Amino acid sequence: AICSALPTIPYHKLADLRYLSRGASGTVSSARHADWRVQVAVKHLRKDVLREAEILHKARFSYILPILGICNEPEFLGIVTEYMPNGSLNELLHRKTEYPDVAWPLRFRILHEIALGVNYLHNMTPPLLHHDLKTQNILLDNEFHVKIADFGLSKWRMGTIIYMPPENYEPGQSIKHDIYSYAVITWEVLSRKQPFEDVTNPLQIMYSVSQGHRPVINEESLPYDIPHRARMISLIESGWAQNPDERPSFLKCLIELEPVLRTFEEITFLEAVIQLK
Amino acid sequence: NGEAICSALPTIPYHKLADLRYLSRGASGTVSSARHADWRVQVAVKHLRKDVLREAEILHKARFSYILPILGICNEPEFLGIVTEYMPNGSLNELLHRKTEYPDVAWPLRFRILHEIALGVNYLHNMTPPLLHHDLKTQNILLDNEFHVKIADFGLSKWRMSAPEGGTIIYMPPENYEPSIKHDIYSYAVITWEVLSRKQPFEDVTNPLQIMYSVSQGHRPVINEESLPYDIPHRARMISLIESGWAQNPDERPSFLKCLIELEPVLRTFEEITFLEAVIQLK
Ligand SMILES: Cc1ccc(O)cc1Nc1ccnc2ccc(S(C)(=O)=O)cc12
Ligand SMILES: Cc1ccc(O)cc1Nc1ccnc2ccc(S(C)(=O)=O)cc12
Repeated sequence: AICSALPTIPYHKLADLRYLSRGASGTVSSARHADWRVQVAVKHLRKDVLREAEILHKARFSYILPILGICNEPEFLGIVTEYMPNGSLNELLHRKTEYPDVAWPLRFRILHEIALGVNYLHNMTPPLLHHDLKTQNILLDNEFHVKIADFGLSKWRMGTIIYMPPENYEPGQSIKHDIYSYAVITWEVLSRKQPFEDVTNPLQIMYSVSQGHRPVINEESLPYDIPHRARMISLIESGWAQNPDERPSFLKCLIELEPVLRTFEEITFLEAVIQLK
Repeated sequence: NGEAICSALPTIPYHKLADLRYLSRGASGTVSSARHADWRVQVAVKHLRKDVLREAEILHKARFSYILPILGICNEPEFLGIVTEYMPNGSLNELLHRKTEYPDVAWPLRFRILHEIALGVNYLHNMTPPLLHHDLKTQNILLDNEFHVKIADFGLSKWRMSAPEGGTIIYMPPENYEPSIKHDIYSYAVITWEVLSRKQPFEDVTNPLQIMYSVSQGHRPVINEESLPYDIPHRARMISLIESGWAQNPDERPSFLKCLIELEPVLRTFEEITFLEAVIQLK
């Protein structure tokens, strides 16, 4: 019955508070800890801030954003985590002048790590379903390893709608949500395009998706030089299938990815990363 | 501890560990690599009780960026073990002395390693109550896939709240030889000397008891040109740090916090790209 408690952090211990972004679930700032001498990130606004913190603390694993502690004062309320210096997967894929080249090995490693993380969540007792996966929520650490974030909408099994399966928003309203999101993410990673960019109104997307339309798969979106192209397209297509029952579990998904990741020499990952610097 | 939020360490059935491969055998037990059948990640497992379980409780409570991360325990009539993330690059000890396999070990990496160990030990000392490692050595500093530091082996560690404490002779302060908050810093100093020189401390002496005598008198590892070449970045501020940390007097030894404060500017003199370059050089 081994237990660990989340440390409590005094606000006066957070020096150099600098703004990073404003979001639906609060504001994120970077800082340094006065005693530990490390950079941290702080997300400040209540029941919600307390909830995400408990989830990160219970869901700790190699591919989940690691929580360092909580700031629980009458004057200030925040979640403290390690700092992710390389932003989000969304920025890596779409800031093409800042990152003209993103080598395949790193793209596949990112996909593998996201699957590993969600798999772990689904394998907790009770299972945790993220339900808000998107490229903006996949953070990248100092070495470009994945840390899944934003547990605000996650549910214990007991904005943008491009990553949401049709059954969630059909009129008169799931354990197959995360895999749907993963399929859209995979498509996005392998093409560096925004899904449905050509569609100005989100309701037209929602309507198209409910009718079975999905991001386009052809040579312009997914070029023929993509390593293991057939295997990935096939994984993407089953992942976003109309019928949730036909979507694979993350175990199946990982068993498919494994042989692909074995083809890359370990040094090519390091070379892909230094090319970004 | 705040709000009373708690996290439990998962139990892992032994049969969920596939592909067991022997890695090593030491004092505290046998260490093997494996892959978790459900989680699909490589893991390391240390097997042979209240001792094994004690390390698991410490690792689980002392979770931090530079502390070996624990994933769960095996608690079965058949088997008892500690399951952690696997460290693909072994120990700092192997990096420093396996000169054929690692012909060159760039300075920025060395300094990053020194900084991370200090950050790790500093965090431990700042816990409430504080934790003291008592067995810091190069064999207990593990290196991950990108050569970042994970401090391991909390077997001889103690919370701060009569025979001498345990440890490895060469990294042990002299006042702990017979029947203290300044044990770790002494070990750190010997570690620092070892990192900058790539030499065995007290290499000349074949008899470990002679070492204990010498150290008691006042000798320390050799600080000259032969051991610490002149081309060492900040050789002076470093040699200063080594000597104050391994003082004969426990009270003339600095806290980890003060060491950090000195090391930060030194680390800021290295460009980010030089760390990645050092790592690619090792592969
Ligand atoms: C703090 C926090 C808590 C909980 C949670 O779900 C997310 C965060 N956010 C972050 C955590 C660590 N590093 C980050 C780095 C950058 C950004 S960004 C994209 O610029 O907003 C956010 C970060
Ligand atoms: C499992 C464990 C538990 C508790 C603890 O204090 C240490 C370990 N060991 C290890 C953990 C993760 N990676 C390792 C990689 C290599 C080795 S070695 C040097 O070959 O013995 C040991 C490792």
